[PDB]
Amino acid sequence: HKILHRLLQD
Amino acid sequence: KILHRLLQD
Amino acid sequence: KNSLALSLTADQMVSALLDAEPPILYSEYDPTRPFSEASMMGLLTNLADRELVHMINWAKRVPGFVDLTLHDQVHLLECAWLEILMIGLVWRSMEHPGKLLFAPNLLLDRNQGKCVEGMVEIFDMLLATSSRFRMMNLQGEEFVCLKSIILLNSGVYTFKDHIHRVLDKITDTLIHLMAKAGLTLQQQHQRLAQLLLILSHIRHMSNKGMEHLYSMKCKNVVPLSDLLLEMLDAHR
Amino acid sequence: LALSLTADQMVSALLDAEPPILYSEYDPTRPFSEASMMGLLTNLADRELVHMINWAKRVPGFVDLTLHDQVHLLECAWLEILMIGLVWRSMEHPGKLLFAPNLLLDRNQGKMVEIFDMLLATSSRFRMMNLQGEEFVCLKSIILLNSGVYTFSLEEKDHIHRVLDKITDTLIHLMAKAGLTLQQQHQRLAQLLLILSHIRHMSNKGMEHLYVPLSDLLLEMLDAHR
Ligand SMILES: CCN(c1ccc(Cl)cc1)S(=O)(=O)[C@@H]1C[C@@H]2O[C@H]1C(c1ccc(O)cc1)=C2c1ccc(O)cc1
Ligand SMILES: CCN(c1ccc(Cl)cc1)S(=O)(=O)[C@H]1C[C@H]2O[C@@H]1C(c1ccc(O)cc1)=C2c1ccc(O)cc1
Repeated sequence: HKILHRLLQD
Repeated sequence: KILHRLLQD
Repeated sequence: KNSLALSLTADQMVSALLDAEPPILYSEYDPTRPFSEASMMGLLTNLADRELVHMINWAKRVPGFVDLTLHDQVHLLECAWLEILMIGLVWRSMEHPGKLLFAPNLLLDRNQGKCVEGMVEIFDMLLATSSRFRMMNLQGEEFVCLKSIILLNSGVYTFKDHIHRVLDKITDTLIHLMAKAGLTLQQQHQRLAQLLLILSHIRHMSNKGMEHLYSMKCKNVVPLSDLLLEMLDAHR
Repeated sequence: LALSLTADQMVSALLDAEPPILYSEYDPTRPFSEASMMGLLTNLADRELVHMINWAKRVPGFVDLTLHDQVHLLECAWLEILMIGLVWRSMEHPGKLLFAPNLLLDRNQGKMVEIFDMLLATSSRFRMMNLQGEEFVCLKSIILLNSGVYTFSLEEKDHIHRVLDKITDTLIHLMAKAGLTLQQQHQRLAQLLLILSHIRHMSNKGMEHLYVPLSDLLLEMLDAHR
C-alpha cells in the first residue's frame, strides 16, 4: 500500500 | 576511437 | 464524462496553473556550506521530501489531472517527480548564473558538486539548462505550462486519449502566450519546439539522477524517507 | 550551407540520405539461446552503426561541425537513432518489432522485455498518429543534433540550434501541406517532439539494463555514456 495512494486522496 | 576514424572516411 | 479542463480558455488555463504553483521552500538555516556527500544529501533529501508533498497537492490542481483514476495519477507522479523537481530547480536558478538555487538559503556552486562522486556531471547539465532558459527569456507562464506537460507526458506511454487532449490544450496555451508576447508565426513554432526539446534533456537528467539516488539507497549513506523510497522504487 | 535549403529541399535531402534496411543472421531452423539472440542483435546493430555514421554526414549541417563534436553527437544519440528506426519499420506490424525483414519478434520473445514493451508502445503511438516518412526523417535528424547538444565553441552550438530551427520549419511545412489547420500543426509538432522524450528514456533505460557480446565499435559507443 503506497504512501502516494493515501496522499492523493482528499 | 573507431567512430572518430569512420567519420573521416 | 467530459472534463472541465478542455473547456477552459488559454487565459483560464494559465491562471489555474499560476494559482496552483507550490511555494519555494527553504533548507535548514545552519550557515555551514555542505561539502560532503553526507551533509549535501542530508539537506537535499529533507528538502525534496517536503517539496514532494507540495507537488502532490499541486498535481491535483493541474486541470485534467483530477479526471484520471487514482492509479493513473499515482503512475504519472511516480514517473515525473524528479523531472518536476529538476525543472523547478532550473527555473529558480535562472537569475543565478553558474549556481544552483536549491533553496533561497541553499545556493550551490559546481565546486560543491565536485566534492560528491557522480554529481558534477549532472550539476553541469542543470546549469546548462538554466542558462538556456535564461537566454530564451523563459517566462513564468511558459514555465508552468512546461511543468504540467512533464507531469502528463512522462508516464503516458508506459500505461490515454484524455491525457493527449489535455496535452493538446497546453500546446494551444503555449502558442497563445507566445502570440500574446508578439512573436511572429515562425517564431511561435520555433520557440515551441525549442522548449519541448529541452524536455528531452530534462528527462535525460532525471534518468541519470535517479540512478544516483538508487546508488544512494544501496550505499545506505543517508536515511531516506519511506515516501522517497517508494517514489524511487517505481523506477527500478 | 544547410541554412539555405528550402523545406522541400531539406525533405528531399533527408529522404535520399536514408540508410538501407539490413538483414539479420536469424535462422528459424536454428535454436537460439538468450546469448545467441543478443548476438544476432549485436551483429545487426554493429552493421547498422556503419551506415548510421555515413547517414549522419548527409544530415544538413552535420559536416559543418568539428570532428570532436560529430563524435560527441553520435555517441550521445546512436541508440536513440537505432530505436526510432526500429519503431518506424515496426509500425505496420502491431505487437511486433521488425529488427530486420527476416527478424520479426513479439514480446514473449525476450529476457529487455521492459524495453521491448516501451518500443512497442512507441510504435503504436506512431501508428495512431499516422506518422509520415517525411516526418520520421525530420525527427531522426533532430535526435542526432539535439541529444548531445547540452553536454558538450558556443558558436558551434548556435549553429546546431539554427539547423534545428530549420528542421522545425520543415516539419510545419509538411503538416501545412497535408492540410492541417495552424492549430493542428502546432499540436502535431508538439506530439511528435514529446515522443522524443520517451525515446531518450528508452535509450537510457536500455543502457542501464546493459550496465551481451559487444563489438569494438559498440563498446566504445557505450563507454561514452558510462
Ligand atoms: C541490453 C538491452 N539493450 C541494449 C543492448 C545493447 C546495448 Cl549496447 C545497449 C542496450 S536494449 O536497450 O534493450 C536494445 C534495444 C533493442 O534491443 C536491444 C538492441 C540491441 C542493440 C545492440 C546490441 O548490441 C544488442 C542489442 C536493440 C536494437 C537493435 C537494433 C536496432 O536497429 C534497434 C534496436
Ligand atoms: C546535481 C544534482 N543532482 C545530483 C546528481 C547526482 C548526484 Cl551523485 C548528486 C546530485 S540531481 O540528480 O539533480 C538531484 C538528485 C539529488 O540532487 C538533486 C536533488 C534535488 C533536486 C531538486 C530539488 O528540488 C531537490 C533535490 C536531489 C535529491 C536528493 C535526495 C532526494 O531524496 C531527492 C532528491
